[PDB]
Amino acid sequence: AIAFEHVTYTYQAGTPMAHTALTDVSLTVPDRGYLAIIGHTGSGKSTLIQQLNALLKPTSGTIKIDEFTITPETTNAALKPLRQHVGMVFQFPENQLFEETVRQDIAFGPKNFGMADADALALADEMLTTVGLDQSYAERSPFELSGGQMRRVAIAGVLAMQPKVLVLDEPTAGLDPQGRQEMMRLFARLHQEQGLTIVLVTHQMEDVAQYAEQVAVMHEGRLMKFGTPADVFSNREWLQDHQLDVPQAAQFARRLRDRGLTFPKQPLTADQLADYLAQQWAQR
Amino acid sequence: HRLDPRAKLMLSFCYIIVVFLANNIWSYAILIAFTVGAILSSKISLGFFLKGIRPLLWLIVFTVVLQLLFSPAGGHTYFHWTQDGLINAGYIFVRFLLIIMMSTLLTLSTQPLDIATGLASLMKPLRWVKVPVDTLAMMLSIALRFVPTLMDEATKIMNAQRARGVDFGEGGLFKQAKSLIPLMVPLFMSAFNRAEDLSTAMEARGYQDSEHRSQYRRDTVTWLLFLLGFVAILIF
Amino acid sequence: ENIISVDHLTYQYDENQAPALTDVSFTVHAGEWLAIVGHNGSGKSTLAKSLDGLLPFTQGSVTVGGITLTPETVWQVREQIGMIFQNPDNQFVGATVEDDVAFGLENRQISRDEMVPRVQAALAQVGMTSFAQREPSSLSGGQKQRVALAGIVAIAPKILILDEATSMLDPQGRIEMLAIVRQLRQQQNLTVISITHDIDEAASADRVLVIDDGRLVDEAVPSQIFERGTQLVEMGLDLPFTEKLKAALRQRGITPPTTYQTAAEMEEWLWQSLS
Amino acid sequence: RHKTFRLVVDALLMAIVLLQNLVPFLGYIPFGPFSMTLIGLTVIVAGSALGPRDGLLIGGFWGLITFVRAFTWPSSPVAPLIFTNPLISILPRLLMGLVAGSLYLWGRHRQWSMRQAMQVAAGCAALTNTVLVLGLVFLFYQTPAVLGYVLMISLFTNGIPELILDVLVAPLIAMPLRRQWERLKPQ
Repeated sequence: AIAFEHVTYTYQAGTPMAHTALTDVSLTVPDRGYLAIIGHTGSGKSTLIQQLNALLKPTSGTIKIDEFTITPETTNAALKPLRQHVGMVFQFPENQLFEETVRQDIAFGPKNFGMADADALALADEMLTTVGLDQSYAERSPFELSGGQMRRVAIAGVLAMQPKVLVLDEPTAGLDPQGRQEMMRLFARLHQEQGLTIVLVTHQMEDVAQYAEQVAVMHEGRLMKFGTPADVFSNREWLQDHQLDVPQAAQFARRLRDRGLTFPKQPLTADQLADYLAQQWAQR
Repeated sequence: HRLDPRAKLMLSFCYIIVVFLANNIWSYAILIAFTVGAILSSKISLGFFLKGIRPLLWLIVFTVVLQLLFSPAGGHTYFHWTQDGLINAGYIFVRFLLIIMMSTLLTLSTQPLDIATGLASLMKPLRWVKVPVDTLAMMLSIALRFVPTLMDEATKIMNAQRARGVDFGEGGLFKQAKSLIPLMVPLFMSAFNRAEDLSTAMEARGYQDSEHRSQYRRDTVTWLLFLLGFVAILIF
Repeated sequence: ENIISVDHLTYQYDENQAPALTDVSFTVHAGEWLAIVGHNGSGKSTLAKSLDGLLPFTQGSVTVGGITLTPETVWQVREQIGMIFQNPDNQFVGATVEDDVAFGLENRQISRDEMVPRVQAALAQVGMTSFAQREPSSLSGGQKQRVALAGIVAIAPKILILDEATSMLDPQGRIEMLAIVRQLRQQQNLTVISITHDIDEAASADRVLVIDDGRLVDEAVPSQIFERGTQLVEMGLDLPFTEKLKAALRQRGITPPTTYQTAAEMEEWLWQSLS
Repeated sequence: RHKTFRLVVDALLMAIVLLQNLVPFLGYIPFGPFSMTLIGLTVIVAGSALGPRDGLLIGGFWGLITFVRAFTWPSSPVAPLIFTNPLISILPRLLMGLVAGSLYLWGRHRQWSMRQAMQVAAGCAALTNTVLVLGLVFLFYQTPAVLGYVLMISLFTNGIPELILDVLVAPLIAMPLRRQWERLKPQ
């Protein structure tokens, strides 16, 4: 589990310029969780994503992640084993490849935390499948590759560190509709099977309403709402005010509410809607 | 009044070649007058400039000690006979201070692309010698705009690298350089791939040759003040 | 109006790598909005590249509004073609918005007297006039693209090619760029060609061209493509919501209309169906 | 087309260098009185990824910066003594992007591998950079025309920061370049 307890972070703290990107953030995520963090750009949803990895320590408040606890006085040297427990996929992760073969780049994660090359390349072998690719790719150069498959290798190299929490800033950005899809499912499958905590920063409400069990609405550095997607999406004006919106299943749901149909919950995805219309259809 | 275009460079080019000449004291009393005379107009705070100068003086001293230290020591444990260091170190420190002041006065009253278009128009001559000065202007104008973009993308690669498990700064000198590959390789490749995507874009735009540049692109009285105060100085 | 006939571009070997193209032919009318969807490695990438001088094909010929693309007829085809690329930086020249918008002209021999007011005009056409004094870094992907467009409006051509110009853009940012092309289309009768995986961009087109493994493989009005249902994602386009809904209904026993419905049409159908 | 592409790549290696100056973490890596640069290993690249034409340009762009740096914003404290005469600062940078370029061309013509040529052309361009500074320092040690012990001291504190820079580029320098000319070669 992840727990923020009054976490606030100010850049250049103790300085006149100082900027407070993240203020008074308390949130809990259970084990096997799926948090989506949404909100306007530069509302500190990413200042807050870097907290988890331990790329920034809180300025005040505490964070607890399983065995781990980060406080402002935590020294970054007793935090190194957190960089593997929490695996962080950065946006456009393709610009992080650098090794000669793609197998050495994947195995690169693991080795940095101890693994001898023998079993790290062995791990790198098995990691390639997981992500999508064929064994041919193992020996190839990272740059021989397609933009889309460079990202698979990027991602897979992170999965190789065997993390218990998986943080992706923008997994599907700049990808074709199918690519976006192979991957959203890859991630759901890992969470669904093999039990993993996903943290997802998106601007795509559909991914959220369809995959998340927990949403955080970040606005201007504060935690405006937190709770289930049902909670968070059920009021729309409020969302607009924080420059967001409900997903499309819900707007269309309104159209049908406008026409005299009543739903027992506000439908957030097409499946859940179709689930209502079906039962209603039987009643017809 | 930083609203001075080009000359400001040629100024500080020429302000530099003045500081060495000044051997007298009745002479370069004239210097501080126009030196602080320049600073006073730009701002009255007088604090940031001194503060924003401190980091550098640790260096200038670090040098000036070397000048003085060697002569007395003689690289021989000769102690302090060090007169030359006292006058020669003193001159250095004095010199490499009036410059910094005025170069720092320049950088604080001049947006960096205003220099680049200045620098690359103080070579508005410089053609008629086979130098494609205008093309170099281009690559300069470009180099400039990518400096922030490359800097973002650099820390971005770095943090991403850290997540993987790379220790930047830790150790030395080998383990410290060895950690620089996983940032260097991508930084360059991104810049290569960056420039391939960029050149292509330029071709789509109607540019095929550097030779035709258009668009973009009071001051004398300062040079009057740097003439009726300069030539009126190498007297002493 | 422009004409592609019997076009082929391989790397000279096989079908893979930079997406091949084999025997591609179509023509655009004037003031049409043609969208070109396709998966990956359908040459839809390189097909964009090819309608400008930037791709050296061996077989086939391109002709744009009269002139046909040849090494010494390139600059006279490019003149009437405004292209906007996938990445918002990397097509940004100069530190400042207004130097970029001008870059089109300044290195096309126009004089600062005619150039100054055509640029403030161009910038204002895309609603970007306040950002004139700005570094590209301080701009979002959204904006950086709007000034790329201001760059093409400043030179004002007849063809606007949008090579997945919304690909890397936030949805709010993407929505603006699209609306200011629609906004553009109404005035000046601009001709738009779009390569995208975006349903919204593809639905705003008059006619859609589907590429599959390097070969032009279908062509229709957008309502016809969308009846591909879930096969759309695989095809190279996301799903219109109504097709999401129809899919999720088949899964739950309900057989809906085949022809593509709109929200308005589908909402109405459900009410009529559900008494 | 190719020429235009080259114009931009230079301009971007030109930005990487501005970037290494602006950000000290990238420019160098302390010793601690001394410090080995990394701005060196970027020109070894520009020389042997594009050719000597660019190794000239990027190597010149450097030596020109360490020039204005020496006055306005010193690099080292040992910079206001040496790199204030633009022969001594400029010449090594300019002429080591040259050895960089050709010694890859030359050694490829000798039918070496792309690895072996890179390595060689780096440990050389380092050398044929450090030597010039010792060269040009030894020269201006002994004449005025406008401190021999001081000059000797200056010479001493180059025969070390650069001695590492030589072991730097030969392994490390090669890796961020073999990939590079590879992409360039296909184009």
